[PDB]
Amino acid sequence: PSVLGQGSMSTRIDYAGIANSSRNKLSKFMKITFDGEPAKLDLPEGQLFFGFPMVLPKE
Amino acid sequence: DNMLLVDDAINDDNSVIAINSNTMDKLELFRGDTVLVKGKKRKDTVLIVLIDDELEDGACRINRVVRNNLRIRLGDLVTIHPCPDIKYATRISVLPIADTIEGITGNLFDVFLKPYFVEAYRPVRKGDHFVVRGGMRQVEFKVVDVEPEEYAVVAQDTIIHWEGEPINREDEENNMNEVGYDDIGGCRKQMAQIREMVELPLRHPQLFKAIGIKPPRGVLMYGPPGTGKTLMARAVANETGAFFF
Amino acid sequence: MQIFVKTLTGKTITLEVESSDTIDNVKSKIQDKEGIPPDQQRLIFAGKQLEDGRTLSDYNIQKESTLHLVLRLRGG
Amino acid sequence: MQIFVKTLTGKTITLEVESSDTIDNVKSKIQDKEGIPPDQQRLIFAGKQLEDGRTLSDYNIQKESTLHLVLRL
Amino acid sequence: RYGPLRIKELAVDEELEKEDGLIPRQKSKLCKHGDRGMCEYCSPLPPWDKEYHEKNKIKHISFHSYLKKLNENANKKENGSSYISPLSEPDFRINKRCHNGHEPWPRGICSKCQPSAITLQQQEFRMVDHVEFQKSEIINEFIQAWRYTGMQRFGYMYGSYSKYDNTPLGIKAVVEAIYEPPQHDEQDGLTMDVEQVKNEMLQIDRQAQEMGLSRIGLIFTDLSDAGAGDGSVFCKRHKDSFFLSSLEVIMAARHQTRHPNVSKYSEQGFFSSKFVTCVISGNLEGEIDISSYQVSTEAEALVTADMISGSTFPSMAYINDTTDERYVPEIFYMKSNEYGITVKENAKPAFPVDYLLVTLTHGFPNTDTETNSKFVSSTGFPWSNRQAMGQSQDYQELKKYLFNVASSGDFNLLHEKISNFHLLLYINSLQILSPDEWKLLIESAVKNEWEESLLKLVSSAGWQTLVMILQESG
Ligand SMILES: Nc1ncnc2c1ncn2[C@@H]1O[C@H](COP(=O)(O)OP(=O)(O)O)[C@@H](O)[C@H]1O
Ligand SMILES: [Zn+2]
Ligand SMILES: [Zn+2]
Repeated sequence: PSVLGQGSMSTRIDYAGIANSSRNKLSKFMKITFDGEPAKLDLPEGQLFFGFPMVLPKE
Repeated sequence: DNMLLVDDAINDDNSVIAINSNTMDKLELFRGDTVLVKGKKRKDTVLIVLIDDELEDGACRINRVVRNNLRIRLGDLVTIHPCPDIKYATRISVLPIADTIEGITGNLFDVFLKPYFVEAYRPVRKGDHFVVRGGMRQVEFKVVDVEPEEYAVVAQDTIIHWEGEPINREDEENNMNEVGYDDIGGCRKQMAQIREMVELPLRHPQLFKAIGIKPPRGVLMYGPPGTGKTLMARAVANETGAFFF
Repeated sequence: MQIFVKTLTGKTITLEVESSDTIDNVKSKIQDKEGIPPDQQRLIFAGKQLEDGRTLSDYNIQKESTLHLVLRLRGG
Repeated sequence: MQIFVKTLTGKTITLEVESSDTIDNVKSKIQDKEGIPPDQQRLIFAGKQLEDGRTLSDYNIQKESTLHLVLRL
Repeated sequence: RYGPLRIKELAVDEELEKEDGLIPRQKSKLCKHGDRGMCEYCSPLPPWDKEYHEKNKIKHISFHSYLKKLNENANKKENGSSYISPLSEPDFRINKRCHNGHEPWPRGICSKCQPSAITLQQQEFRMVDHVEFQKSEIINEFIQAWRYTGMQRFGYMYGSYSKYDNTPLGIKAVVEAIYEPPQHDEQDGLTMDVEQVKNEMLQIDRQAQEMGLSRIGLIFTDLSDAGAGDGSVFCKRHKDSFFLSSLEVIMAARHQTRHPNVSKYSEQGFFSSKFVTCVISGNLEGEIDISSYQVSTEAEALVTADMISGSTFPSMAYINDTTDERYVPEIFYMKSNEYGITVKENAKPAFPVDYLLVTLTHGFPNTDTETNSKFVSSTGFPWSNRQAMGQSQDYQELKKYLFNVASSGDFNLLHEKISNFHLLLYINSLQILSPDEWKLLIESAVKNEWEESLLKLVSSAGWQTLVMILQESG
């Protein structure tokens, strides 16, 4: 389904946008994955985010 | 003036002190008045004043228990001050002495203390000793905790918590801290040095404020081991009554 | 006589009327101060369906008395 | 006129509607404003689910009052 | 204070402090001595013995036993000190008033009021050990909310603490009922205004305290159904991935700091709130098993001075920067490498949060032992804030629920239909009843030996008026 990274509260806050900006994080004048570094994802008190792309076990 | 002479009271009550009429007039005291009596080692207690003309002027009568609590002997001097702001003890938590309760059957509190404090209004302070003579036995106790602190009057409605384990007697004796200058001899010079270097900065700070100097802080005692350095330091600290650490 | 009346929501008001006076008078007072037709006003106390055709005497209600108000339509 | 309505999301909305129009008009106002059809919405006040056949006067809804909204297809 | 501080805390802490927890041991085959006298192997085992725990599969040391360890380690009796308080909570806020000669922090700082480096290390004492649910219905209905709607949920849980024999000097939090605040739940998350939620929870907490309960944690569901025909959910939370993302840890730390545990052995008198947080995600299989966690004391004191924020990587928490009114020193998280050597790695960019957690063990009471449930309920009157679903508390619901039994009798049936949490809260909100009338209502509903109290309730005028209005209402 869409709840694997692209749903509600993942489009209100550009989580994919945050990840991509962290990737190309330079002045300089889509896919979401865990190949890189974290970028500060700050939300106000009283908001919980469960929309992180799942990872599943070792299988 | 208020340096009442110590004497052995005829009565055994733990909250009664008999004074001469002349002294009563001098200090404006009266019979039944609760006053704060201070003896030696800064020990303090609250006693009910009773007029008694047999005593010579300037002399007061206190019992053995009060003298032991104040750590003073017969013929000493005790300072008496008004104690008008003493409230009634909301709750007094007290436990007996183990040795004094050996062989006692039934509820100790009802047998001994229940008639002692009811309709008595005896002022009690923490750390004091009171003895009750019930039937054929005499039992000493300790004022472990008093609410309000540090002392208060045990009224009829005051709740007395006697629940708890017995208190061993050996603790008071074999742990004989609060040792005064009377336990140290032959080192008067060094004792005087330590006194003048410790007490005055603490007991009378205003002296150095008036003169306008910063009193010295550190002090280093040294000498052969076993000469009582620790004893001297403990004695000075206890005499000063400061927060020894 | 001083009395308390609480509506369905919880709003509380204080009214005055004679005990022997018919409760119809108090119902009319409440109506005129809130425009509530007499039928639309139902007064309850101790589970009793109070009605205009009586007074506070028969209900053993005196000063400092609290009653509840409800609309007979379908509930609150 | 001035009314308050507790929404489903858990917030309160202040709506302006005269007390001389059917509650169906209020339902139309809310549903148009937020887009949730009134065919399923139900109103609640004093534990009295307001039947659509009656207006505000019948309940004598006082000004700056408050109601609740619930959903049931 | 010349001795132990004077302050009153829960009864559980008092009774625990009374005991000693010494674990007796018998003559080992390695002893060489007579019957009396004990050498090194026959001595009683202290309650905090690390070997005993790890040998019994217990991961943390039951905080009270930690207090016993700290008291034994120091504080010699009758001499040697004047009772330096053993416990003290961490505090990382820079002292704005130090003044060796320097000015306040914004324009001056000496080496005495400079927050030294912070060394994160996994905690060893868990304040609350076993979270226990009186009846499975409590969480079954909570999950049923998501089942019907599909969106996530979140709710505080009320209950009380008690002893727990299975762990040396251990504690269990027994949860009696769950209360749901007004939240704007969604598919991937939820949102709830903090101010309004706390305003409502203040009065809900007052009423619960009147009932004898207390707020002892928050439980939320992280559930997403799989494509399987029957009920199966993906296991997103396990050793491979994160257990609790950074945001959840932050929220748990805030809540813990806002419910301090009053204790007698600290300078401030409080330490390491007892506030368990539980999460539902599903084990490796399709089950919906729950879990429990509790953020360590440092994270509790690390987030009061900001210094942490969520990160796009679920298992790592981002670190903020220095600025006026907020000084953040270097953070080292100390692990142990496979060769049994402690290693300090500087983590300014981001560090895992598994060093900011301690795990608990959920469970349910034995289904054939004594039942001391306060509430025989959780299947009936709709719960509070389920407006989104068809659930809606109102007069007609009460008429349909508790009118036939009320109008006839069946005092057993009336009692079993009157000891429901949400029903009591709703009728209290009705305000139809007087203060002492509601007090006797709760004493009849949430207590044993309830005959005369229920009889008094029914005999009262308030109940008569309530049933009358219920009858009047459709
Ligand atoms: N007036 C005194 N002068 C010296 N020693 C004394 C005196 N009175 C008692 N003592 C004894 O001398 C010893 C003093 O011990 P001390 O040297 O102070 O110990 P520490 O090694 O800790 O300094 C104790 O046994 C004490 O009882
Ligand atoms: Zn041995
Ligand atoms: Zn400084």
